[PDB]
Amino acid sequence: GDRVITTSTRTWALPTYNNHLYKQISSQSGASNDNHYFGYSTPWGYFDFNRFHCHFSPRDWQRLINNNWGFRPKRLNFKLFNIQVKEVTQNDGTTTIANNLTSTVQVFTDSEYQLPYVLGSAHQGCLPPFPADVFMVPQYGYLTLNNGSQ
Amino acid sequence: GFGLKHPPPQILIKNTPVPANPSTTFSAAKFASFITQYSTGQVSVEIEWELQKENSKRWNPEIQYTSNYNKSVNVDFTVDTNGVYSEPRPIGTRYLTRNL
Amino acid sequence: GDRVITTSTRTWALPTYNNHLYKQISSQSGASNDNHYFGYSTPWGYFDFNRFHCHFSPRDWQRLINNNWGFRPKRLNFKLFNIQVKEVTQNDGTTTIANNLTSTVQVFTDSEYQLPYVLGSAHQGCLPPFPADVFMVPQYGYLTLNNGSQAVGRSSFYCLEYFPSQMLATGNNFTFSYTFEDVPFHSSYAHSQSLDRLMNPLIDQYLYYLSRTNTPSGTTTQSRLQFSQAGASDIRDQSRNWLPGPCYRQQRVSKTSADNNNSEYSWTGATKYHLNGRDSLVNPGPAMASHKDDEEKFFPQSGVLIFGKQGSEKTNVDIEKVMITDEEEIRTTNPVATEQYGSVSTNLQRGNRQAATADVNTQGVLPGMVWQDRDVYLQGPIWAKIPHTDGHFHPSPLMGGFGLKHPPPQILIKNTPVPANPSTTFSAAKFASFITQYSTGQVSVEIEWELQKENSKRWNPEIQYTSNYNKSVNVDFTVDTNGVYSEPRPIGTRYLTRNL
Amino acid sequence: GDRVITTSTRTWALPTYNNHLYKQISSQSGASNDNHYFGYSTPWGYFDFNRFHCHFSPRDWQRLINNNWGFRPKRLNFKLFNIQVKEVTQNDGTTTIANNLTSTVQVFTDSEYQLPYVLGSAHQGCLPPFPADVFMVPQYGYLTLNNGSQAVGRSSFYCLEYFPSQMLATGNNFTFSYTFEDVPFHSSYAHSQSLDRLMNPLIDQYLYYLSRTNTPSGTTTQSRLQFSQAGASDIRDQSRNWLPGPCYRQQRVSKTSADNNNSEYSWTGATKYHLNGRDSLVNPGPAMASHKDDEEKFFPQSGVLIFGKQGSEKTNVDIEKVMITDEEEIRTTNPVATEQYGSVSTNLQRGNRQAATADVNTQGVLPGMVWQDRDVYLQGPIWAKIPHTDGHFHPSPLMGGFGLKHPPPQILIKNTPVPANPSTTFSAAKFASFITQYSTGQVSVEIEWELQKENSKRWNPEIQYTSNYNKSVNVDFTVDTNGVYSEPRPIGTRYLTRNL
Repeated sequence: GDRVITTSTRTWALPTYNNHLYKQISSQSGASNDNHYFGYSTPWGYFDFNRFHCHFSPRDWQRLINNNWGFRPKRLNFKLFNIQVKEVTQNDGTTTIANNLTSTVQVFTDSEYQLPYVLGSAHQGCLPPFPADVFMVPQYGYLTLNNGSQ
Repeated sequence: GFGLKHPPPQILIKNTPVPANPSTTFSAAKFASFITQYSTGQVSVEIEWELQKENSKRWNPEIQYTSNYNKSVNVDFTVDTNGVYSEPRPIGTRYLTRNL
Repeated sequence: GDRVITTSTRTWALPTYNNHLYKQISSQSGASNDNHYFGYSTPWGYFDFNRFHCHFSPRDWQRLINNNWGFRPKRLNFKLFNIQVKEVTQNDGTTTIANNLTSTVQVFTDSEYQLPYVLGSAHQGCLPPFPADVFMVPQYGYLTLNNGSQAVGRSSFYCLEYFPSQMLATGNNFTFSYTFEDVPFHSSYAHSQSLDRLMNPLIDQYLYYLSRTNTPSGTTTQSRLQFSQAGASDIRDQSRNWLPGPCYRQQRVSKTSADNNNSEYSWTGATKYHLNGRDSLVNPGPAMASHKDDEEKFFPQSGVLIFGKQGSEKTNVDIEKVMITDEEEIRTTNPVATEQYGSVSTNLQRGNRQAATADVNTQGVLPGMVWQDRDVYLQGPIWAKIPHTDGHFHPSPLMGGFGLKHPPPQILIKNTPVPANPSTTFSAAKFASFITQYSTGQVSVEIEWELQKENSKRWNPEIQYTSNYNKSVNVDFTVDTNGVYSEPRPIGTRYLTRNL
Repeated sequence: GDRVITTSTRTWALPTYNNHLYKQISSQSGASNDNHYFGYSTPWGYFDFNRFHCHFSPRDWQRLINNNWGFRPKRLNFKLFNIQVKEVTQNDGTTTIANNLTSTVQVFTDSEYQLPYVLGSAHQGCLPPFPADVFMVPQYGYLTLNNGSQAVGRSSFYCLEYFPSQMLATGNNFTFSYTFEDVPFHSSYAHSQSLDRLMNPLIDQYLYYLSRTNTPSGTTTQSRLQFSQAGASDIRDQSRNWLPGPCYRQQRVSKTSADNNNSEYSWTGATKYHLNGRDSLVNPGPAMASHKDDEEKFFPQSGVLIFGKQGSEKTNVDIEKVMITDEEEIRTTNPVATEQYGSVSTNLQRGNRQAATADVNTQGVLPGMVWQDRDVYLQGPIWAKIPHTDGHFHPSPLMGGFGLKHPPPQILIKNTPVPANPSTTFSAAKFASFITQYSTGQVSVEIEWELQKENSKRWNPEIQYTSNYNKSVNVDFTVDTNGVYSEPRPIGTRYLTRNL
């Protein structure tokens, strides 16, 4: 009554990123002095749910706008299900997807924010608006100080 | 949105690299080959919102947000006939009126 | 949270009615045999709060429409304050109002309904829309059986003074809490899907309607009878479980003056039920759908209760000064008022004679038949008294609102007559003179509504009721610069959507 | 003893529907204004068990018809077994089915009926009659309001994925026990005596119908009005308490191709209700009696739900390949569909003008009126959802079965989409590729029926339902030598006799 709880459940696919190896990435050095970035690309993917339309169906959003003067997000609960690791063996043109029970995926949560946060910048890759869709996890990377490309 | 000193920690996920057919003899260099693979499925996230209830004693009927009566080929926010969900317009968060 | 309580407080003025004496009142005997009334006029006034806009501010009404699917009025609490009796002494042109503490006004409440109820007929004199106004109590009267102007034999007149009543002086007040016994939740939801389409396209039924009665052979049509199976290709022939609601057909009339015929059909063409030898127009109708989809101009001659924009004389008024309601939300489960309910086979096939079919203009109830009741507008009455009879069907009244076997008793109020300067010598005749006086002030009524909360899991943003962005000289529902409150348009009670 | 429990277990296969993505689906805009649908197609499948022949083996059905007068479905228990998800990898022409333990299918149950119900419309895809068969789950879709092909404003689409649903992997199973809230016992009995004869011959009534209006005098007919007393001599004029059930008249059509007219009246001549500006055939009808006694050839164009013999194409099929039901058991309390309900006096007598009478083609309900509902055939649906509306009359649906305010929630099942080989670099667009897969096996549903035991003290041996002595190439209800189960004829639910 006083509080609304919005549960959303989406299917995701995490590809292998950067061939399992870090890379620094830089400007092409044709860019103007105003745009240069030295930061690194990372094999890790992350989940960005910070959109509204992720959580609220347009109805529940409508229902949320005009019936009350304000809202704040008290509590967050988050979990993954049914992780399954497909291993593709590509010979000739045959994709030949195959599943294996042994291989594992490893998930890390920040707790204390050691890493650069890299959200709220409104990057794509958020959980898609409409729940029937399945989304590709987004790449993770970050930038640091730079003088030109260096 | 909401400025947060402590924001929800972004979780980072990576599928564990599985090497592919190591050479019989030993080699010190790291593996340049791997089993190409990906993992998938089922993120579930829910957030518990507070709501400050509206009590507005104005006599005048207040503005709301509503879809139009007019018929159309595709309803706003309705998935198109090809299966592509669509959002026609952004929805501002404030349609209510409160005396300053 | 689950229930909303609306308190309204209005100031009233009760004049002296009929010089403190009953009168019968009749037709002028120039009227047609169809309109005659024998009933009585009564010194008593009564309070009619049965309007919606009495209780709900347009906001709270808006807030009530589109946040929930239904509401019913559980509990009623009612009381008067600050009764004060002014006694006017009129000499020359001077009005010379004067107040007196002694004189009393006497209030009577029905409890058991001995008297004719005389509400829910949507008479004027209800508590005004806008609380700043002060309203004149309305007169009380009632009608009985009549043959022409004369009263036949069964006409009873019930003389309200005889009933026990508690008198009220200045500094007295009285409450009575009345509880609505029950009623189904009014339906605040329009349906998302019409009866004719209840069924998914992708799975065709297992039944066979007749598709082709004939087949070509030698260029002459053979009589071979064929069947086919209902599916998404042809939905019209698909079998369905249910039938649309009843239909009592009315006459269409277009808001555009060019389309309507030029003649007076107003009485003749209109639909009417003919009772006790005197025909009566059916104004409210039988809860029919107002207009066929994609029209919004044609409306049934009767059947749409028509509220006037204020400042409109009662004698004759052009289309622009009255606001006409729309039933379009009902097009799903109920036939269009004007459109015929359907077609029915008159005769039987034979080698000699071709089949024929006659339209059914008016259809009663059949089993397995559903209908959605008329909406309750902000200006429409909230209840009506179910007349006490040995039998009735689906008591929800036509005008709108909640049928009640026991409705809130209309309280009747009369200021006590005070005789003026009796002659010194005795006289047997009753007094022909009185102190001219009236009493006034402070009715407070509040009703406790149930609300059936809306949970609609549709993904699509639902229709609401909202005022327009556009600037205007005067805001809708805003009091005009001369101090005259105004309501631009009626507010239907169902803007929400609920799957049938 | 008092109650029978029917357990059925069938194997199912759920294909991937609509490539895991919603689509709206519309008419092709060549269709007539009467048939248009805007509704949506959905990736979810659902289970429709509402048929009778799903639950009852023809024997247990036979055993159920003629040993007792009525039955209602108290309790429902429903569960799935042995869900296994096959993932097909198609290269060259090789199908190369392969199984995986990880992938899951997700099942949703309504509980509260948020979604459009979309059952009881007698769609195909029900659990097949004969348990050895394995059936393809049926697609799920629904329709909403439409103006032509376009969606108007109130059309809602409800996106089933959003609802909380429990996912199922291989080695999981789920039950939900659902209890039918209530319903009157279905009437399994035909009546032993028709309404028109309720009365013993030997004792003539004390009332007087008019016998002769005229009398001979001078060879000219005198106007002297006479009376006579109803008795066994003339039963037609005898007064009776009750009236036959409602009548909505339909068109007769004869199974003999020579009698029927040669022309296409199929759409035009047939009876139809005309709603929201688009007319709709009334296929099922208003539970009318099928054919006048001693006919058994004429049958109403609509009004008799017609099951097809299997192996019949849906596009067009000749009379022989469909089995047509008979309502003849209802001739007692309900008028013949084709026969007009009666006659009604149009005008009034006068010395100048003779009396006249016009037939009433369609009669609504009147007080003191009884009607017997349509029987439930072995192939007919057991329930239908009473549409939620402010009012309805005698909810027993036309198609057949039990009207339920709360019907068993249709469960919706969809196999979880598994994306296929995501591109290495990131892309914001949703996946256009998937692993093609389907899940399968083992639905088990059982429903607990009440039975109203038959005690009929009649001395005469009562009619039962029985197979014929005569030898045949294939026994009725026996699987054919090619492995194709077959049902020869529909089985009416009432062969028992009970005095009215």
